[PDB]
Amino acid sequence: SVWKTLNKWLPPLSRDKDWWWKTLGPQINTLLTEADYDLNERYEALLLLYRWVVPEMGPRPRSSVAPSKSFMTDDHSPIEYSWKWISGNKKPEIRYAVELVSPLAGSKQDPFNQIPTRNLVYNLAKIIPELDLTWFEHFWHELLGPGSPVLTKGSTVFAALEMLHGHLSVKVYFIPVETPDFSAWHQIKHAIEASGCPNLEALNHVDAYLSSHDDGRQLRPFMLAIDLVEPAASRLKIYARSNQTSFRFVRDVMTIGGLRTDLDRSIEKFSDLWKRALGLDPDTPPEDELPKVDHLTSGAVFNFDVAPKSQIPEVKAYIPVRHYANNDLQAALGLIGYLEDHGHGGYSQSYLRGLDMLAPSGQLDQATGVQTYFAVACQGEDLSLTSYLNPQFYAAFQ
Ligand SMILES: N[C@@H](Cc1c[nH]c2ccccc12)C(=O)O
Repeated sequence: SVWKTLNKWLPPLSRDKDWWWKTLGPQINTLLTEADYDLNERYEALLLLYRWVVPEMGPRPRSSVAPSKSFMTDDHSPIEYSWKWISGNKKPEIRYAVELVSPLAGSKQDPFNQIPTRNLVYNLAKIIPELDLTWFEHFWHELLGPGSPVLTKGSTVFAALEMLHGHLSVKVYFIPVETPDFSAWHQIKHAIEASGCPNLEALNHVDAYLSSHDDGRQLRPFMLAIDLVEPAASRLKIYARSNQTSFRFVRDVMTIGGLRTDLDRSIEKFSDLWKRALGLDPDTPPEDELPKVDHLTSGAVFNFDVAPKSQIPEVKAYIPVRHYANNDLQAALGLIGYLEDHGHGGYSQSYLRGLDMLAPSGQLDQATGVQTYFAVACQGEDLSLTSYLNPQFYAAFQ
């Protein structure tokens, strides 16, 4: 094991850091091994983890009570893994989002725990010269800076590392603090308009859908995600959540009220996957809402990519497995069955072994929580799928 080797020879850590090292290290190493990453990339990922992530994770879990109300996951685990299924039975892409913490979190010097993420981004920029920080600083000052603004989701920023087989990408997520006169969408839209975009036609499409369309008026934007590459090549993901959960609503959102055409085949496959992943009756009417779940992150959630060189925005929908499925094994078998039916499930067993590694001992088939979302994007006539995973440090405290 790469982690066993590194842990054997790297200098020992303090109690808290060692706990994070011996927990996150094996988890990341297992996910990367099952996805067939070469050895050097596993060493690199664990060396980065040991040097720049583990020291900034704060005190180790000691109970089921979390030290913060982090918006990363429902149980406030500050780590979320993701497993992107690549078509053609190619190797999956492993990514992980992290919200680092410091003792200053909550104080006047850092009331919303932003400094650790900024430090991580600059540290990564030192080692990765291809990283561009122009949009990082622009959106940082616009959304979280001294000029920005009561109501908070539990976090305001976090970062993600994407191991794209041979190179590393970094993403940054901003969760604006809302005030009675400055909602999250107002701040995000103003920041994008002030970012120097060549064409803002897709942003206007998203704005018109959100403001005027009956279904689009039911969505509440809350988060913005950018890529730390050249701004012409970076995506602009605008996340929005709604209380409605019927697939008729989900479908209308995927098409942005009919703006996007030629998606009938993809949406049919989406409908099948939605029902299988959630364990719904095959004849469930698309106009029926899902049974009510009352939670901060319940309902249907999406993101709109308003990227340049594309006048029509793209939509990714997230199937909230943790809130509406029966149990993790059932949702996993539905996803894997869909993949098998379309000849895209070469890494299904590897994925199941990863779930077994991540799951709290004896809970896959009786509870939810491990798989947070199944992300679905429509690519022509096929689906692009991603599994998001919560290690559940506190809800499953061992
Ligand atoms: N945990 C928050 C933010 C978040 C993390 N990963 C996500 C993936 C998709 C949508 C939102 C999220 C939520 O569920 O909303």
